[PDB]
Amino acid sequence: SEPPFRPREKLIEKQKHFQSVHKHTYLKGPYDKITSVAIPLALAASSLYLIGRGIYNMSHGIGK
Amino acid sequence: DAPEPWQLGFQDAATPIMQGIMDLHHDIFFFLVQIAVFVLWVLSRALWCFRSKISPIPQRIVHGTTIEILWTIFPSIILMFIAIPSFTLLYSMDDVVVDPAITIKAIGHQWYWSYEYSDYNNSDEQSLAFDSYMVPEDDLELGQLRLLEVDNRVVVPAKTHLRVLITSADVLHSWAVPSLGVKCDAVPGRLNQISTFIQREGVYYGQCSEICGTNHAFMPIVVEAVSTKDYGSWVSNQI
Amino acid sequence: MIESQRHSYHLVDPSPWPISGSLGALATTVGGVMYMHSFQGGATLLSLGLIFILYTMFVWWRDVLRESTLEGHHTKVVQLGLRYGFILFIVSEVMFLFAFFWAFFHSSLAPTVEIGGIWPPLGIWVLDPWEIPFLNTLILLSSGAAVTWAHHAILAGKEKRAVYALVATVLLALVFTGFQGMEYYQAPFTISDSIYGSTFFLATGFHGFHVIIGTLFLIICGIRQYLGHLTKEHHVGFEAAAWYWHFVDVVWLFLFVSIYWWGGI
Amino acid sequence: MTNPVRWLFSTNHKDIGTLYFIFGAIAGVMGTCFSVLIRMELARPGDQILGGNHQLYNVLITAHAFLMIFFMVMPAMIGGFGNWFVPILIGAPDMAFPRLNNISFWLLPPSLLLLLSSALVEVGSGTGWTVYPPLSGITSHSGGAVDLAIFSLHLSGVSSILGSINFITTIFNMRGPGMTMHRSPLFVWSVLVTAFLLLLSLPVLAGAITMLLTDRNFNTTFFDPAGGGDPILYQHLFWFFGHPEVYILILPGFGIISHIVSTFSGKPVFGYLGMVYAMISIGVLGFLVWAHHMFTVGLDVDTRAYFTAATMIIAVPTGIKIFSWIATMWGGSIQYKTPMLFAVGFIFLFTIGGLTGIVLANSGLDIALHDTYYVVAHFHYVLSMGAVFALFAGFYYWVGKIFGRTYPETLGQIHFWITFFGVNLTFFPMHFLGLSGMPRRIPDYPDAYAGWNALSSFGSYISVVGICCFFVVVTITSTSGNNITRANIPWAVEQNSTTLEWLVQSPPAFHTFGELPAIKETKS
Amino acid sequence: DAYETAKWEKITYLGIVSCTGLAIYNLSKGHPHTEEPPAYPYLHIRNKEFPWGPDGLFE
Amino acid sequence: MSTKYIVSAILGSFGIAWVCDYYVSEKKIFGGSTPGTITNKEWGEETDKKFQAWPRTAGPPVVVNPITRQNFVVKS
Amino acid sequence: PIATGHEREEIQASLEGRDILEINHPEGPFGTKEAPAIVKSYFDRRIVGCPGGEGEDEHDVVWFWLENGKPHECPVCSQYFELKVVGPGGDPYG
Amino acid sequence: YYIHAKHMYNLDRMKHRGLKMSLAVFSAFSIGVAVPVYAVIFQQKKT
Ligand code: HEA
Ligand code: HEA
Ligand SMILES: [Cu+2]
Ligand SMILES: [Mg+2]
Ligand SMILES: [Zn+2]
Repeated sequence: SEPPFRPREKLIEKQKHFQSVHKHTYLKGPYDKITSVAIPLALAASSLYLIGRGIYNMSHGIGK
Repeated sequence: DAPEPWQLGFQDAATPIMQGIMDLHHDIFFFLVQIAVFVLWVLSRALWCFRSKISPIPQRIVHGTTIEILWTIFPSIILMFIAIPSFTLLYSMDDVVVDPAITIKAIGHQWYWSYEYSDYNNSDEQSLAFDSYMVPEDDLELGQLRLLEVDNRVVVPAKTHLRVLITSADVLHSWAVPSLGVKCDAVPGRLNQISTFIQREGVYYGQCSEICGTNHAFMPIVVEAVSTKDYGSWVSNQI
Repeated sequence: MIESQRHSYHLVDPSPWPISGSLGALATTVGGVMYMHSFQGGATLLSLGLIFILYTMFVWWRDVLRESTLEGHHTKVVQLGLRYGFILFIVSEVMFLFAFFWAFFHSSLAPTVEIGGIWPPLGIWVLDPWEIPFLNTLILLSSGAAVTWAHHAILAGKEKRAVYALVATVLLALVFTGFQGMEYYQAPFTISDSIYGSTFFLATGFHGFHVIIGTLFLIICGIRQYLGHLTKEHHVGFEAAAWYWHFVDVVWLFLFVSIYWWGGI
Repeated sequence: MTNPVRWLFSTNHKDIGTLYFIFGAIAGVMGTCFSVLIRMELARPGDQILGGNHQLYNVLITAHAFLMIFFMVMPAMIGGFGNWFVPILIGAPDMAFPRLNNISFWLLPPSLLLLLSSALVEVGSGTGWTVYPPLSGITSHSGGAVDLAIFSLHLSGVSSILGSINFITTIFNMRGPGMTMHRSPLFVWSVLVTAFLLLLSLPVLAGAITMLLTDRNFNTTFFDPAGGGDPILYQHLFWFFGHPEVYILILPGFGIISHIVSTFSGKPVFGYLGMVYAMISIGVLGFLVWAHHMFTVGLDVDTRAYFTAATMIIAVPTGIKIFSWIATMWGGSIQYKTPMLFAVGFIFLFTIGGLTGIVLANSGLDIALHDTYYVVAHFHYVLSMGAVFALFAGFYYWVGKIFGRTYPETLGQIHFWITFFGVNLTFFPMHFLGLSGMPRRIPDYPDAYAGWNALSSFGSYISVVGICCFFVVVTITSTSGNNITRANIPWAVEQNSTTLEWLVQSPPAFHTFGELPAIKETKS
Repeated sequence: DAYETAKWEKITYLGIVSCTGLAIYNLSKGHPHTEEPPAYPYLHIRNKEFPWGPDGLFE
Repeated sequence: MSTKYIVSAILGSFGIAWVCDYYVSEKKIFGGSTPGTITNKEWGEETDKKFQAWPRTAGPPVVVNPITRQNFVVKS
Repeated sequence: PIATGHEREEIQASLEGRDILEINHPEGPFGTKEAPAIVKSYFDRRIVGCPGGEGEDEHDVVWFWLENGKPHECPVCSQYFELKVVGPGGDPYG
Repeated sequence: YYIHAKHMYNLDRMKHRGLKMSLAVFSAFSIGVAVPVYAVIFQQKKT
């Protein structure tokens, strides 16, 4: 019987931190602010623009 | 033999296969019109005699016995009765006891057919090969049909056996003449065998039944059944 | 709290990862077509969509881990439901690889006239089914034994040797994918060869892709077990990993037997 | 911003059901526009509105088939009615695995965009509904349209797999207390069985079309004749998907019809165990026959005999189901509202379609009738009549519930009669032409067949009138200034209901359950 | 309880030892290819040229 | 109650379908063509007289649809 | 081990020996002659389903929206259903 | 927000609801019968 390489109280501190905020699940933490409002957002914007341009070019038969 | 305006049911038969097909469909339709009329009658009498103004009390029965087994069993014997003839037709149509007398390859090219009665040549290169093109709109005489008339039709001796080897060269196709009751698929790799035996003279029309590329339905098939002497004269003249 | 909610099931909170993942899938598919046929935006669009799917999947699993480990929303019943769902997913994958095996068999029982009516086609130098493929089977067998060792590490209360067993299994899976890569490079026949080469390479490639994803699943479970996220009573991630790896090993066993033994005979 | 969160983000199985319904309506209208274009082209012999370009006609038939067989019935039976009325009816809180629910629904619209862009690229996909290999090969198309369509099928298939896993785990795990498996209603049961079929069969289609894709682009030889690999392999795989595919479009219809008959006959479903076992057996025997769609390709005699027998045996249980429904109307106190109208029409027209199917199931008869409009009549009655009429019946029966308002009755009956007359006029001459012998999927016909195709073309416009009436009904429902009552409808006013979903509220609040139901479960 | 862990530990160690031996066996093989087969019709087909056309992937 | 309304609406629907058909396939408000085989109005005539005796490539003219039309030659 | 929130409450109950929702299975003898056939509810009014049955007979299922002030008898098998709140009796949605 | 509402929709509240729903259904029909026609129009606009 051995705890796995962590004190396991860092996890308890993290549990306190997560249960001690008043937001949705995906916005908890300071990491998730940056992550889940900037990376997917800009990434989806670029994806949408490239998808539109690609459909346009394929339909019109231009830019082979 | 040819399609008719405002027609009900099958065309005319020129093959024992087509006689079998007509008989099997008529037996099936007899059984199934019995089924359909009985079901409609029971549904109608159930809806009408209990129409909220005669029986306003639900009468509350939910478990049924000795009637569920009855409508489980009786459709079974119905199916047995309507599967007795189908199996007999299959296992009396498969057998070819007699040797075929000729051999007519029907290679299904892309938007036009081809044929080779190759069994008349002393060499290796094949004689008596031609192409079966649809006649365009303006190339018709005053009588023929539209998009169903062919240049240089298939010629076949009547009252003698056949063996047509359907196959393709570009894409999927199907050799399909309904009056003879012949439909099979030409797959670019295989060589399907159809044994048929016409019973009377005259011309029979049919079309492609598979999606070829763009001129689908403009890829028709015409088979003439003519007397053996005339068939011999025609082949000797074509060689 | 449950006493006010009055039921132990799970009620999740909104997250845009469904829609984001769907947009990533559309990106991947249009990029795939635009790279399959030569076009200007093809490669970049395909790569962008693929990394979009990877990113949304990452944040999705991160969200599930966050909920279930720190918030503690998983109760016994949803714990069971996760096992149900993953068994169903494995059944779906079984049917997929069944379809591929049917393709192979329908192409190899009665070989057509156009490959000589014989199998394997003349001029395709079949791999000896005993030099590399046997070693791959032995490697996956040892990997399965190591996964079982990891499971009995977690169960027996010995939560330290679990990481040792998991890292041993990851090493064996990496050795397997390396030897599969060596086999692909040293192949005496390519994909564009006859139906034999074609079905061989398609089936083996999808099996290797499943090996990659199972290996990365095992890596995730190893990191979690090192960090302490798993306990003797409550662990589903590891059970999913073990079942998936056993699936991959069984598929490899069928693949080895049929293709490598029979096809070479 | 709160509304976009609540729609694009929320899990909320009810809201996903609403989104599924809206998508189903849009896809249905698109499919009907394609059908009307097809009918306009086929109205008279010669080039009618296409003015040539039979390739565009083949593209139209393909797009119509995909749109209505994948984006109209499935997003309405499974996503539409399934998502809503599985957890409400079974007595459970929000569905299991809500995020899978959301991802499946939001996967669907990109699949729609792929399908339309496939119909729009360089020339088009003129390969029919069932993409066959050699025509969809790179020698004969060389466009990319088939690639886009194949990816559309991939996205739709993945979404349906996710939904099926959702429903299976929910039924097996997320039931209420005391509710044994044999107390879940038949809608739940049909959704379970159809979800099993969708989970088992659909991956085979994904494998087959992946193989077709790598045959086209990455230059394999799976379906190239030179090198083995006959197209028969693809026929086998696609139809091993195809028949389980068609016993999925109708099973939720069966469930909804059972519920409607039960609630209109004042009595529950006669022979409950018979219904359950018959439906399970239909599900099982939907797999053991898959080549009854390719009798005329060159299989040996014994396979044809076996598939004949298998189709007859799959015919029996549907007979048990229909006779059970007829029995559970012998009680009394019927009341002819529009849901009952549509259920009755379903039973009648599905009977006609099924009998035609039996005629088609034999071998020799299929030799004579393969790929002729006899088959088109068969599956248009079966699929269109059955699925769409069950859909309309469910829609009325439960727009009593979703929005909280209620449709006007005279317009409901007018719509039923218009649609019934139109769509039953426009598909019986298909039987007659198929007997005459015209091949399927042709833009022009010989002059002989021009007699009926003028009459059938007269049937599409009536159905268009019916659909426009239906949308007038939907708008007048969503703006009806008179809420749910007892004079209007007697269903939701029940203080005692056979099905759990009628005694809750006008719409469910947000969690559908302040507290879960119970079961007395006597014999202490 | 722990006997099972010990037993699977032992057999996994046996497995990796045998596998490492077999890897040593398989390696150090030269692998000389035989001559290319005659160009049968069904070999090296190009229905549609690859995006990286001239030679297949992994070559 | 409403049978008046239902029947009236059904007849109106038939009227509207007829009007749309007449505009879209008899006068073609959307461009199109008509075959030369139907506008000649004498083509069916010869088609029937040819079912009496259909021309052939090798052999004398021969009949078609002998059963369903009851048309055929006698002792000779 | 490690747990907090819903799983913690579940495991605390399963360690203390109490069942969390044991009020959700009435499991009572059929009928009401001098003893009502009783249920339990955490709210004012609650859904209850009767399958009926001494042990041999049964009717399929009937859902009735049982309320506090008025006992309700099963429509088909005719047994009473008297409710007894074990929580704060309030309208289920407040 | 209306998670704690007596009705999930509460459709009555919005501003007269009539023009909004009428436009909604009409635009649904327009998107249903515009794209299928537009695909054919574009294909004839092509070669
Ligand atoms: C979902 C299945 C479905 C439906 C509903 C329909 C509907 C119709 N179909 Fe379709 N059809 C197919 C599936 C379907 N079809 C398939 C699979 C093929 C094969 C293609 C091929 O062989 O390659 C085909 C082919 C096909 C052809 C042959 C094409 C060819 O031979 O070239 C024709 C010919 O006219 C045709 C006509 C019609 C007509 C007139 C309707 C009319 O019934 C129009 C429908 C009318 C309705 C009443 C339904 C609309 C309902 C709504 C929009 C309301 C929705 C409500 C909500 C969701 C709330 N169909
Ligand atoms: C929509 C779902 C659906 C349903 C329910 C059915 C029902 C049946 N179908 Fe159908 N079928 C399709 C979907 C469906 N089909 C499609 C999409 C096609 C076209 C595919 C293509 O484009 O190629 C097709 C075409 C098709 C074909 C021909 C394919 C080809 O050659 O072109 C065949 C033949 O084997 C067939 C068989 C059957 C059989 C035996 C039934 C039976 O299950 C019917 C059972 C119903 C009953 C028979 C009615 C109720 C029974 C009674 C009231 C009891 C009394 C009856 C007896 C005495 C048993 N179907
Ligand atoms: Cu089928
Ligand atoms: Mg066919
Ligand atoms: Zn009771």
